[PDB]
Amino acid sequence: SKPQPIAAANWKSLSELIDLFNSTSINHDVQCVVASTFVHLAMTKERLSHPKFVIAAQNAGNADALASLKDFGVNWIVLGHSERRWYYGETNEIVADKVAAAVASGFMVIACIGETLQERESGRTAVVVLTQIAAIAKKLKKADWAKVVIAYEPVWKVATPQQAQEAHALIRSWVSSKIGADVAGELRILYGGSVNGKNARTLYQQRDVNGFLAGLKPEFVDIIKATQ
Repeated sequence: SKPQPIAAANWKSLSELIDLFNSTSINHDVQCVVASTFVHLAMTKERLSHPKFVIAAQNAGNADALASLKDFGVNWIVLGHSERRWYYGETNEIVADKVAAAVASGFMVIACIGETLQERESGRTAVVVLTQIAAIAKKLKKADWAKVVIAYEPVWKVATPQQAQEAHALIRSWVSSKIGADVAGELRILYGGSVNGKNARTLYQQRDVNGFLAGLKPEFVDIIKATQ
């Protein structure tokens, strides 16, 4: 019914955290991901050895830099996370372009979308979120969607499970309509706010939730276990 879940931790202590993740027996099917800054990438890669985990880069937008990461053995990347948009100035189209370059360079990509508090209050959740994803889809081919993962982050405190499902359902309906129902069915849509052990498990029960993009904290263990 659901595709393979993903549990991803986004860096923004570390040694002790890696030791914990390494000692953790994971008894179900789930791709774990640790996303890391450049300066911490080499340490994480040498210390993290759990075979159900992969290392991810963050925010690379240059082709040579993409090439070096691959050559170094990094195959995943996270792009378009909320602060890149609201602080750093990365427009829908800048994020779209980074996503397409990463795909052409042989990356699996977690691409982030989400609306602000004011967008949500004024009832513009759907137009904003779907405008973000349309910008990404414009630079991809259908076959590229095998390499893409979507994280929904409510930039506005956890979303109720119903609030989170509404937003996930809206995304999957647009993907099914615009890209194909085969693509929609296989796509991982991760929940990107909010998450602790307890609420994670409850959120995972929703029909259109396929995992989490969460913080690099000890509680990540519990969010991995929540993906069933």
